[PDB]
Order: sequence, then structure tokens, then C-alpha cells
Amino acid sequence: GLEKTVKEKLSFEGVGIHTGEYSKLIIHPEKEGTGIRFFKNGVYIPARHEFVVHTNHSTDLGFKGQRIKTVEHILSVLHLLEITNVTIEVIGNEIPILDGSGWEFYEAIRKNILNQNREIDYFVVEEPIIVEDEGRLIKAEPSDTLEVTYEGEFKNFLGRQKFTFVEGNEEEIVLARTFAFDWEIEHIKKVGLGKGGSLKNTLVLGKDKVYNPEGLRYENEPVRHKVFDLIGDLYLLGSPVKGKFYSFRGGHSLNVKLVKELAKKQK
Ligand SMILES: O=C(NO)C1(CSc2ccc(Oc3ccc(Cl)cc3)cc2)CCOCC1
Ligand SMILES: [Cl-]
Ligand SMILES: [Cl-]
Ligand SMILES: [Zn+2]
Ligand SMILES: [Zn+2]
Repeated sequence: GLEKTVKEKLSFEGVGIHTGEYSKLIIHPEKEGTGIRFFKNGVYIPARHEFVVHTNHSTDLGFKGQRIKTVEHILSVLHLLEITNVTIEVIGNEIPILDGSGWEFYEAIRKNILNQNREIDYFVVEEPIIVEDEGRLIKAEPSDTLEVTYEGEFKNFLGRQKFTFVEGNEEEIVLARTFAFDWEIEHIKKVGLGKGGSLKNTLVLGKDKVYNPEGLRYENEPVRHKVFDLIGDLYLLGSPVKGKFYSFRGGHSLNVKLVKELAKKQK
């Protein structure tokens, strides 16, 4: 497809799920060859794996003392829409979580796409690779289309679930929300995270219970969300990606490990 930017500046704002602080974003159009980058306090932070500074419970980027938490959801939306040139100006320390999904970003950006003059140079996975960490595994292999499967093995009523995204089915993952298990919330708070988390932006589950009165958006909403997170982390390769991926229990740390291995291989 063609390289794309946005037709005009787009703004979003709200609390961040980890910092609990209110932040604002301004998405700026950019010319061909710019890539996706964040901008904070005069510093440009490219949306690339070299700038990752944290991967426990979110993917965070930094450069020159400026950090931005929780980039995975906005990057996943930009990857799905194949927006390739944009500056995401952040006034604050984290991307707003909004309702926990990519919906508000997706609906706004999709109506404001500007096609540009050259075609995208995709990051094309050249050969099969497997990355692993303590029972968690991610495999990547060649494909002319982006295809991403996530399989979960939950320690509650959900049990085993799998979901596969293929191109054309973007609408099936952009409404799936971030989620948390009630038994894990104390740890998240104790490590200085989850300060903005609530039932308004997170699907919270117990061993048997669903805390959210509105329930699940889909019976497999958590694995749809994990596919969505992986698509955001894959955009840290620095170009939209063509490959077939399978993640068994992967999280941001393993997703970033895969990206760094693929980037090294194809240097
Ligand atoms: O979506 C994600 N990454 O993008 C995950 C974020 S984990 C995460 C867990 C809990 C939090 O705080 C909360 C504190 C209290 C409440 Cl009531 C609600 C939430 C905040 C964050 C989930 C999928 O696995 C990868 C990590
Ligand atoms: Cl941690
Ligand atoms: Cl994680
Ligand atoms: Zn932790
Ligand atoms: Zn997420």
C-alpha cells in the first residue's frame, strides 16, 4: 500500500492507566520517510525497539531523559491502519488509556487518513524463528499478509482460548480492552504501576467472577487484546510488518525480544 499520514492534527486526552495522571496527545502529519515518532519536551523518540526502556505491564519508550509509558495501543492502531509518517506529541508521561481498547484512536484516525506518494517498504519476515522465555513462546514465519495468533492458558474460568487476526479483520481487535486478574492487582500497585486502572478502562476478572457490570465485549476479549498488543509491539520494527506470528502466553517482554531478534537478523 501507499505510505500514509493524517490529513490534519488529531487530539486525544485522558488518564494514563499506569501513572494515573491526565495526559494529552496531538498527532501531527509528516512527510514521506519520517516514520512514526513521539515528541515530548523538545525530544523526538522514534517508535523503534532501540528506544524501549521498560516492558513489564506496558511497553515504554524513552530518549534523552524523556519517557512515554504505554505506547502499545496507539502503535497497534497506527500499524493496523498502515499510517507510516506521523509525530505523536505527548504532553504528559503516558498515552491515555481511554476505554482500554484502540477504538477511539481507530475511529478518529481512520476518517483522517492522507495517502502519500510512495509505497510502503514493509518489514518482511524472511525465515522462521522461535523465541522463548519460561514456558512462553513466540514463533514468526514468512507470509505476504500480517497474520497474528495468540493462545492463552488462563488460571481462571476462561481456561484455554486462541484468536487469530488476519488483514481485513482489524475491527475484530480494536474494541478488545486491556484486562487484569484481581489476584495480580496488589503486585501492580506495589511496583508503582496501575494508578489509573479502574472498571472504566480495564476488564477485571476473578477466579470465577467478572467485575465489570457490562461484562465482556467478546467471550475471548482477553486473547483478542493480546493480539492487539502484539501488533503494537511489532510496529517497533519501524515499518508495517508482513509475517505470520503465533504467541503462546507472550507478553511485552517476549514480544520485544522477538522484535530485537528479527531486526538483528535482517540488519
Ligand atoms: O494491556 C496490557 N498491555 O498493553 C496489559 C496491561 S497489565 C495491567 C494490569 C493492571 C493495571 O492496573 C489496574 C489496576 C487496577 C484496576 Cl481496577 C485495573 C487495572 C494496568 C495494566 C494486559 C495484557 O497483558 C499485557 C499487559
Ligand atoms: Cl514488575
Ligand atoms: Cl506484560
Ligand atoms: Zn510485575
Ligand atoms: Zn494492552
